[PDB]
Amino acid sequence: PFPLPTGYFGIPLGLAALSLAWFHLENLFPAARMVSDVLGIVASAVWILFILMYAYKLRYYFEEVRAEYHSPVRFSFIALIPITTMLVGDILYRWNPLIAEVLIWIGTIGQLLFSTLRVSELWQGGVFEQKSTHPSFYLPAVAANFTSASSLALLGYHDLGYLFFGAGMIAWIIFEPVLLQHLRISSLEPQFRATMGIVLAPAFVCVSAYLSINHGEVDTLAKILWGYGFLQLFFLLRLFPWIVEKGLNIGLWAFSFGLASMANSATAFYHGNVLQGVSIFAFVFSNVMIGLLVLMTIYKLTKGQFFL
Amino acid sequence: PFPLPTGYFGIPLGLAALSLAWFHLENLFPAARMVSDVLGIVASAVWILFILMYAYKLRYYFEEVRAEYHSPVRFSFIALIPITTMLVGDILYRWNPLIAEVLIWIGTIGQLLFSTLRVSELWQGGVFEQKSTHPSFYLPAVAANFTSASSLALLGYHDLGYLFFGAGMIAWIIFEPVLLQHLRISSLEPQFRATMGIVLAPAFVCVSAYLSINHGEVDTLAKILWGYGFLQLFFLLRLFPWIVEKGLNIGLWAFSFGLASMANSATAFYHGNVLQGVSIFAFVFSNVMIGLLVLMTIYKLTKGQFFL
Amino acid sequence: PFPLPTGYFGIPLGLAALSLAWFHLENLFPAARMVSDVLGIVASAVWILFILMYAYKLRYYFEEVRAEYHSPVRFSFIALIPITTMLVGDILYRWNPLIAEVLIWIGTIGQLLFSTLRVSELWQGGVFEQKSTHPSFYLPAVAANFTSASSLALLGYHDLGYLFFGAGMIAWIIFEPVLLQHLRISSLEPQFRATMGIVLAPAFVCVSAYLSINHGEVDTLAKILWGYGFLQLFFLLRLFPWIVEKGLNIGLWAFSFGLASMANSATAFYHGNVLQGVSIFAFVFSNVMIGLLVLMTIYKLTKGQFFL
Ligand SMILES: CCCCCCCCO[C@@H]1O[C@H](CO)[C@@H](O)[C@H](O)[C@H]1O
Ligand SMILES: CCCCCCCCO[C@@H]1O[C@H](CO)[C@@H](O)[C@H](O)[C@H]1O
Ligand SMILES: CCCCCCCCO[C@@H]1O[C@H](CO)[C@@H](O)[C@H](O)[C@H]1O
Ligand SMILES: CCCCCCCCO[C@@H]1O[C@H](CO)[C@@H](O)[C@H](O)[C@H]1O
Ligand SMILES: CCCCCCCCO[C@@H]1O[C@H](CO)[C@@H](O)[C@H](O)[C@H]1O
Ligand SMILES: CCCCCCCCO[C@@H]1O[C@H](CO)[C@@H](O)[C@H](O)[C@H]1O
Ligand SMILES: CCCCCCCCO[C@@H]1O[C@H](CO)[C@@H](O)[C@H](O)[C@H]1O
Ligand SMILES: CCCCCCCCO[C@@H]1O[C@H](CO)[C@@H](O)[C@H](O)[C@H]1O
Ligand SMILES: CCCCCCCCO[C@@H]1O[C@H](CO)[C@@H](O)[C@H](O)[C@H]1O
Ligand SMILES: CCCCCCCCO[C@@H]1O[C@H](CO)[C@@H](O)[C@H](O)[C@H]1O
Ligand SMILES: CCCCCCCCO[C@@H]1O[C@H](CO)[C@@H](O)[C@H](O)[C@H]1O
Ligand SMILES: CCCCCCCCO[C@@H]1O[C@H](CO)[C@@H](O)[C@H](O)[C@H]1O
Ligand SMILES: CCCCCCCCO[C@@H]1O[C@H](CO)[C@@H](O)[C@H](O)[C@H]1O
Ligand SMILES: CCCCCCCCO[C@@H]1O[C@H](CO)[C@@H](O)[C@H](O)[C@H]1O
Ligand SMILES: CCCCCCCCO[C@@H]1O[C@H](CO)[C@@H](O)[C@H](O)[C@H]1O
Repeated sequence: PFPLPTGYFGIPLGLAALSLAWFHLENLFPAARMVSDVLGIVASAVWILFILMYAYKLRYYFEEVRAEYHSPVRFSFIALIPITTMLVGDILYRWNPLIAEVLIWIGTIGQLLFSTLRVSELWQGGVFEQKSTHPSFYLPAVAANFTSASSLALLGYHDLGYLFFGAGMIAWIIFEPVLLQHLRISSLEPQFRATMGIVLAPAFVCVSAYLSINHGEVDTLAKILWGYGFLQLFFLLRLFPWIVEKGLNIGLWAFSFGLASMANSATAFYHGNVLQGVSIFAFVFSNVMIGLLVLMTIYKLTKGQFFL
Repeated sequence: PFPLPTGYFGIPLGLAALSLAWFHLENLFPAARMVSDVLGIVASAVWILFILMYAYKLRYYFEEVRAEYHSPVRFSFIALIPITTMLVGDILYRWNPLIAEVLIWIGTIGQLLFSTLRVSELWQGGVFEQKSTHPSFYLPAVAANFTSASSLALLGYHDLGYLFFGAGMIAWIIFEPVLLQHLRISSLEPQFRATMGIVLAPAFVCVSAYLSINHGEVDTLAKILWGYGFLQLFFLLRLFPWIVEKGLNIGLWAFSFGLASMANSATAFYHGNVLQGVSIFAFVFSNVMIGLLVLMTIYKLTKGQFFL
Repeated sequence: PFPLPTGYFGIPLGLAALSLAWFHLENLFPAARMVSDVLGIVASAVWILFILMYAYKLRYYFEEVRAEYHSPVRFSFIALIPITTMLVGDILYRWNPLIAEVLIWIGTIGQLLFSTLRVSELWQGGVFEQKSTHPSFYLPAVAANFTSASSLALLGYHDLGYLFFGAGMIAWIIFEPVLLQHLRISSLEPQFRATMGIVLAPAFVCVSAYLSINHGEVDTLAKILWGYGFLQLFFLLRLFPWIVEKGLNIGLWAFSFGLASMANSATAFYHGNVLQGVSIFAFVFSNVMIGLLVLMTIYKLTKGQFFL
């Protein structure tokens, strides 16, 4: 027995998001559906396992959960649980809309309860410190709301989806200023540096959720978001040697949410005949990088250095 | 004699804004007009009294005014004066558009002169400190511009209204990042905590002003704003026991601007047949809470603990 | 011989931008074309000279360039080089679209390489300090992307232009919060104060680029941007005596980018019959102020206090 590190939920998260990206190509290229289904089954199976492991953690390692929850930094990774639950719901919708809808509402109520309890509590002061200003804060604050937005739109609740979308989008622009100033001043320690990959996520997760709610219309807002997303991509590419200066590690799955959302949004840009060449590049690049993450993970697994 | 605490202008402000919310229901439910007129007369009467008291303060307690004006924290409450003046103008428009227009321009020129003189002066450095980063800064920086926007639109100056709207909206997104980071790090002292209610205001005041200028069209922007507004509501509800930990007090009128603007925007969402159930909840909730503020205020009055 | 101070590129930048503003009036008032052509030739000639001087600096004063490049404050002025290159390209387009397109791509690739190398590197921490939070950061982070956006739109690449536009716009809203908080707390030393003029630029450069890409449609976004732009103008006017408290100097060309972009955007508001009176005021004001900058510069030149 061992307590599951909560950040491992980033693995089914990235795979699930990538399943959904391929799903959106089925009308252009039918074989995409099989790729999507395989990714989606693997993501769902991994999610089931990790949920069961986390249930074990809650039952037998509760003080570990309590400590992560109260931490002004580590609490954020708990948001991966409802986020992945919703994405698995979105996958399962293709086979069973009833079960999908249950997972989606569980994830939505869960994430909103979580942020309402913990994100707001930080405003009491004295616990969160300047050094707590980490990219992981995007998970409960931003990513969870975007995921609710897109999932609720899937279920047909577009106007409710826009409320969650707005919560996420404005929360993003309200947090990022202080994050980037912090990064400029304070060197993020190597042990946290893989989480720089989460910096890729906001614009791409945002535009993917937006396009899910607005019927795939590639409009001025969507183009604006893509532009900032690619700026951040270029910055993170330049920074990649620094990010991995102490070595390649499993934390690099942090990048997968943004990469998968880049792939998803690319399918919509392509459908809309906007920047098709860029879209092809983005889709291929993101799949190659996630493919590398999978290969590195299988490698770590086949040597027993996966989870503590 | 006593010098009027400037923050008391929040009382006619909240009542006036609530009058305007009910005014906007008259076409759906005719009895709303009487509720609106009663609220509007009470707000106007209280505003007259407080204006006269503040004129007395300027004449006989000028050094108190000077000190509040030069304070990098207390100056903000002075913006309540032109804000309330404009809202009373908006009320009076139903009876006398000429007098309304005079009040609206006085409030608009006044607030813009005030911010231009004092908000900009802060950029000289050395007076404002990190600890000065308070929710009250929204009043001169954000709320005053939104109120000009909506008031000018009432008078038919829609394009000028959009300029004030943009000034307010961008000023809001430019300030809030540093406010929330400050709240996270530094525990706001109990004596200032009721001003947390001002954190509710921006998104709702914003969308109410937007809907006033754009002919009540409930569009993507409006939905986005409502979503972030409700996020903040949920956060502030969770925080409410901490906000009042040292007891219930008259400062809780800080919440009334956001609550009244929630009510106002709800009437437009309802008219537009967008999220009608949420709109009903929002309208009823905000009225109940302001009703509680009024009851608590009458209580304080009937015991002589109103103004110093 | 002497090493050219890099900030002098602000002179052809302001003149070039002003040429483009007058160009956009030719369809309303034909004589505007001659004014535009004169400004454009002067800007281009000054740019050629300064480029040659900077090439000399790279060849014979390379360690000076290295030091400015690695500085977390001084690096930003290097972005003036590709920005001016693109604006000169935009001017030359009226005479030779081939040469214009070459300059535009050189400036675009150059600025994007520059930011990708240097703006991202700051996120490694430990070099940039709180005191490095200066208005000049807008140049590589914001202004360069807006200039690419408008230049690429000129060439017919509207969707690519929107990507650069979005990168600039979101980068602006992400930086400004921390800049204004810094200005509030820390008094910017007189030697840097003329750079306060760069604070005028973002909203106006933004709306000018937006109107260049969206076919001159003066819409809600454009009006919103103008409103915040004028707020900042009013603030900077009030601050002007403090800005120049140690005397008038050549650094005041910092204001010219925002002033010229105010003039440019005014032509589009006027064409669109939106706020025509404000547009006339803005156009005349900005030209008078740049005219004053030119007169003060000729004065300094005719006395040998231009460049070190
Ligand atoms: C899409 C986001 C995936 C995030 C995966 C990266 C984190 C996986 O591991 C996480 O790393 C941390 C830093 O050492 C710890 O603080 C966390 O509790 C942890 O589980
Ligand atoms: C995934 C869900 C994580 C839930 C962990 C909930 C932790 C709440 O734990 C809290 O710690 C408090 C001390 O501050 C005490 O009230 C109690 O120990 C408990 O309420
Ligand atoms: C992701 C699934 C939803 C998360 C449920 C977390 C429940 C948290 O538990 C709550 O924690 C509070 C502190 O913030 C404690 O003080 C409360 O007493 C407790 O009810
Ligand atoms: C960071 C926020 C950027 C917001 C951009 C909103 C741009 C809206 O601009 C509008 O976009 C709509 C769809 O493209 C249409 O009205 C028009 O094409 C355009 O007027
Ligand atoms: C990111 C979205 C990826 C979409 C993959 C598209 C790859 C197809 O490639 C394209 O096929 C077209 C017709 O089908 C050909 O006309 C084009 O020349 C070719 O580039
Ligand atoms: C809508 C905003 C209404 C604000 C009302 C709350 C403030 C009323 O009182 C205010 O409280 C302060 C804090 O103790 C003082 O600093 C102020 O000058 C004061 O008048
Ligand atoms: C509601 C209006 C409030 C107006 C108060 C104006 C206060 C200006 O007071 C200023 O204090 C300065 C010291 O800094 C001195 O110039 C003078 O005392 C005065 O100009
Ligand atoms: C709400 C009504 C409008 C407010 C008018 C306030 C007038 C402020 O008064 C001004 O204060 C300046 C400092 O910022 C002083 O230095 C000036 O000398 C003085 O004219
Ligand atoms: C924080 C800023 C959010 C800006 C959101 C702008 C969204 C505009 O998006 C557009 O909205 C318009 C009205 O809904 C219409 O063009 C379309 O429905 C949509 O394209
Ligand atoms: C926030 C705005 C509040 C609007 C109050 C509406 C309350 C009316 O209630 C509604 O009446 C409808 C017809 O009039 C009925 O058909 C609906 O079932 C009922 O909910
Ligand atoms: C539109 C922007 C024009 C900027 C021109 C102003 C700067 C010109 O000079 C600049 O001033 C600085 C401050 O002393 C130095 O740090 C720079 O390297 C310098 O060249
Ligand atoms: C306008 C273009 C400015 C280019 C200046 C490039 C400066 C790169 O200079 C770098 O300094 C490093 C020390 O940190 C060493 O690698 C080398 O000296 C060099 O690579
Ligand atoms: C404006 C014209 C484009 C600018 C080109 C600048 C080239 C910078 O030069 C680069 O600087 C890096 C540091 O950030 C060095 O470490 C690299 O080795 C070097 O290639
Ligand atoms: C800081 C960001 C402000 C974004 C404002 C977006 C406002 C879009 O609002 C929309 O604007 C479009 C053009 O005016 C049209 O759809 C409509 O007129 C309006 O619905
Ligand atoms: C900022 C853009 C400046 C545009 C300059 C316009 C100046 C023209 O001035 C205008 O001429 C009109 C007809 O041509 C007359 O009908 C108007 O009364 C007059 O104001």
